[PDB]
Amino acid sequence: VNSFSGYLKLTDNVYIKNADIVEEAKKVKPTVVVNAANVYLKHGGGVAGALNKATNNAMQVESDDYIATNGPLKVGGSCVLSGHNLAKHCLHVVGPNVNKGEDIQLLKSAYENFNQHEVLLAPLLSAGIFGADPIHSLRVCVDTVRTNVYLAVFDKNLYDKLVSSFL
Ligand SMILES: O=C(Nc1ccc(C(=O)N[C@@H]2c3cccc(O)c3C[C@@H]2C(=O)O)cc1)NC1CC1
Repeated sequence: VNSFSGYLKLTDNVYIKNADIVEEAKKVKPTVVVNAANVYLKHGGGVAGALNKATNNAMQVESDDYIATNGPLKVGGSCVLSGHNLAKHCLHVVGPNVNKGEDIQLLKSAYENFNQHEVLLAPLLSAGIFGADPIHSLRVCVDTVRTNVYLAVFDKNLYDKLVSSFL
């Protein structure tokens, strides 16, 4: 049993809710919150901008030190950093950004990072300002992630359509 409340069971291991990932993280304090990161860990907008703002920019400060030491991530890759006031850890995962012309096939590799964690609070990878189809992202999630994932969806109208179109 875990403390994720009001989620909708989609499969054995994937659950979904119309909710602000910032609020879910603050309420649940999950072991892992997933950030929709880019390879430079520049948390300017979308989920990343919102999570970083909620940490009062501490996420960005930590991220800048990480990049200065290690260099950029790979598209499809990830790193584990602090969850600050949101979670124990933040798993920064880089889905392909279609608005930058990146290969959508890398979306499955991006979701494979979730399998290294037994339970996660997460956004749909490559959705929103990343420019991929959220219905496609949900399908790849369900077909790739085997650990227990709680997906928070900011947009109410998108949530309604993700539920009604899910196979
Ligand atoms: O600012 C915040 N939260 C905050 C939460 C999510 C987002 C965000 O970018 N959502 C995206 C969106 C929007 C529309 C369609 C989409 O496919 C997507 C994908 C993605 C998502 O839903 O995962 C931005 C901000 N909270 C402060 C306290 C009030």
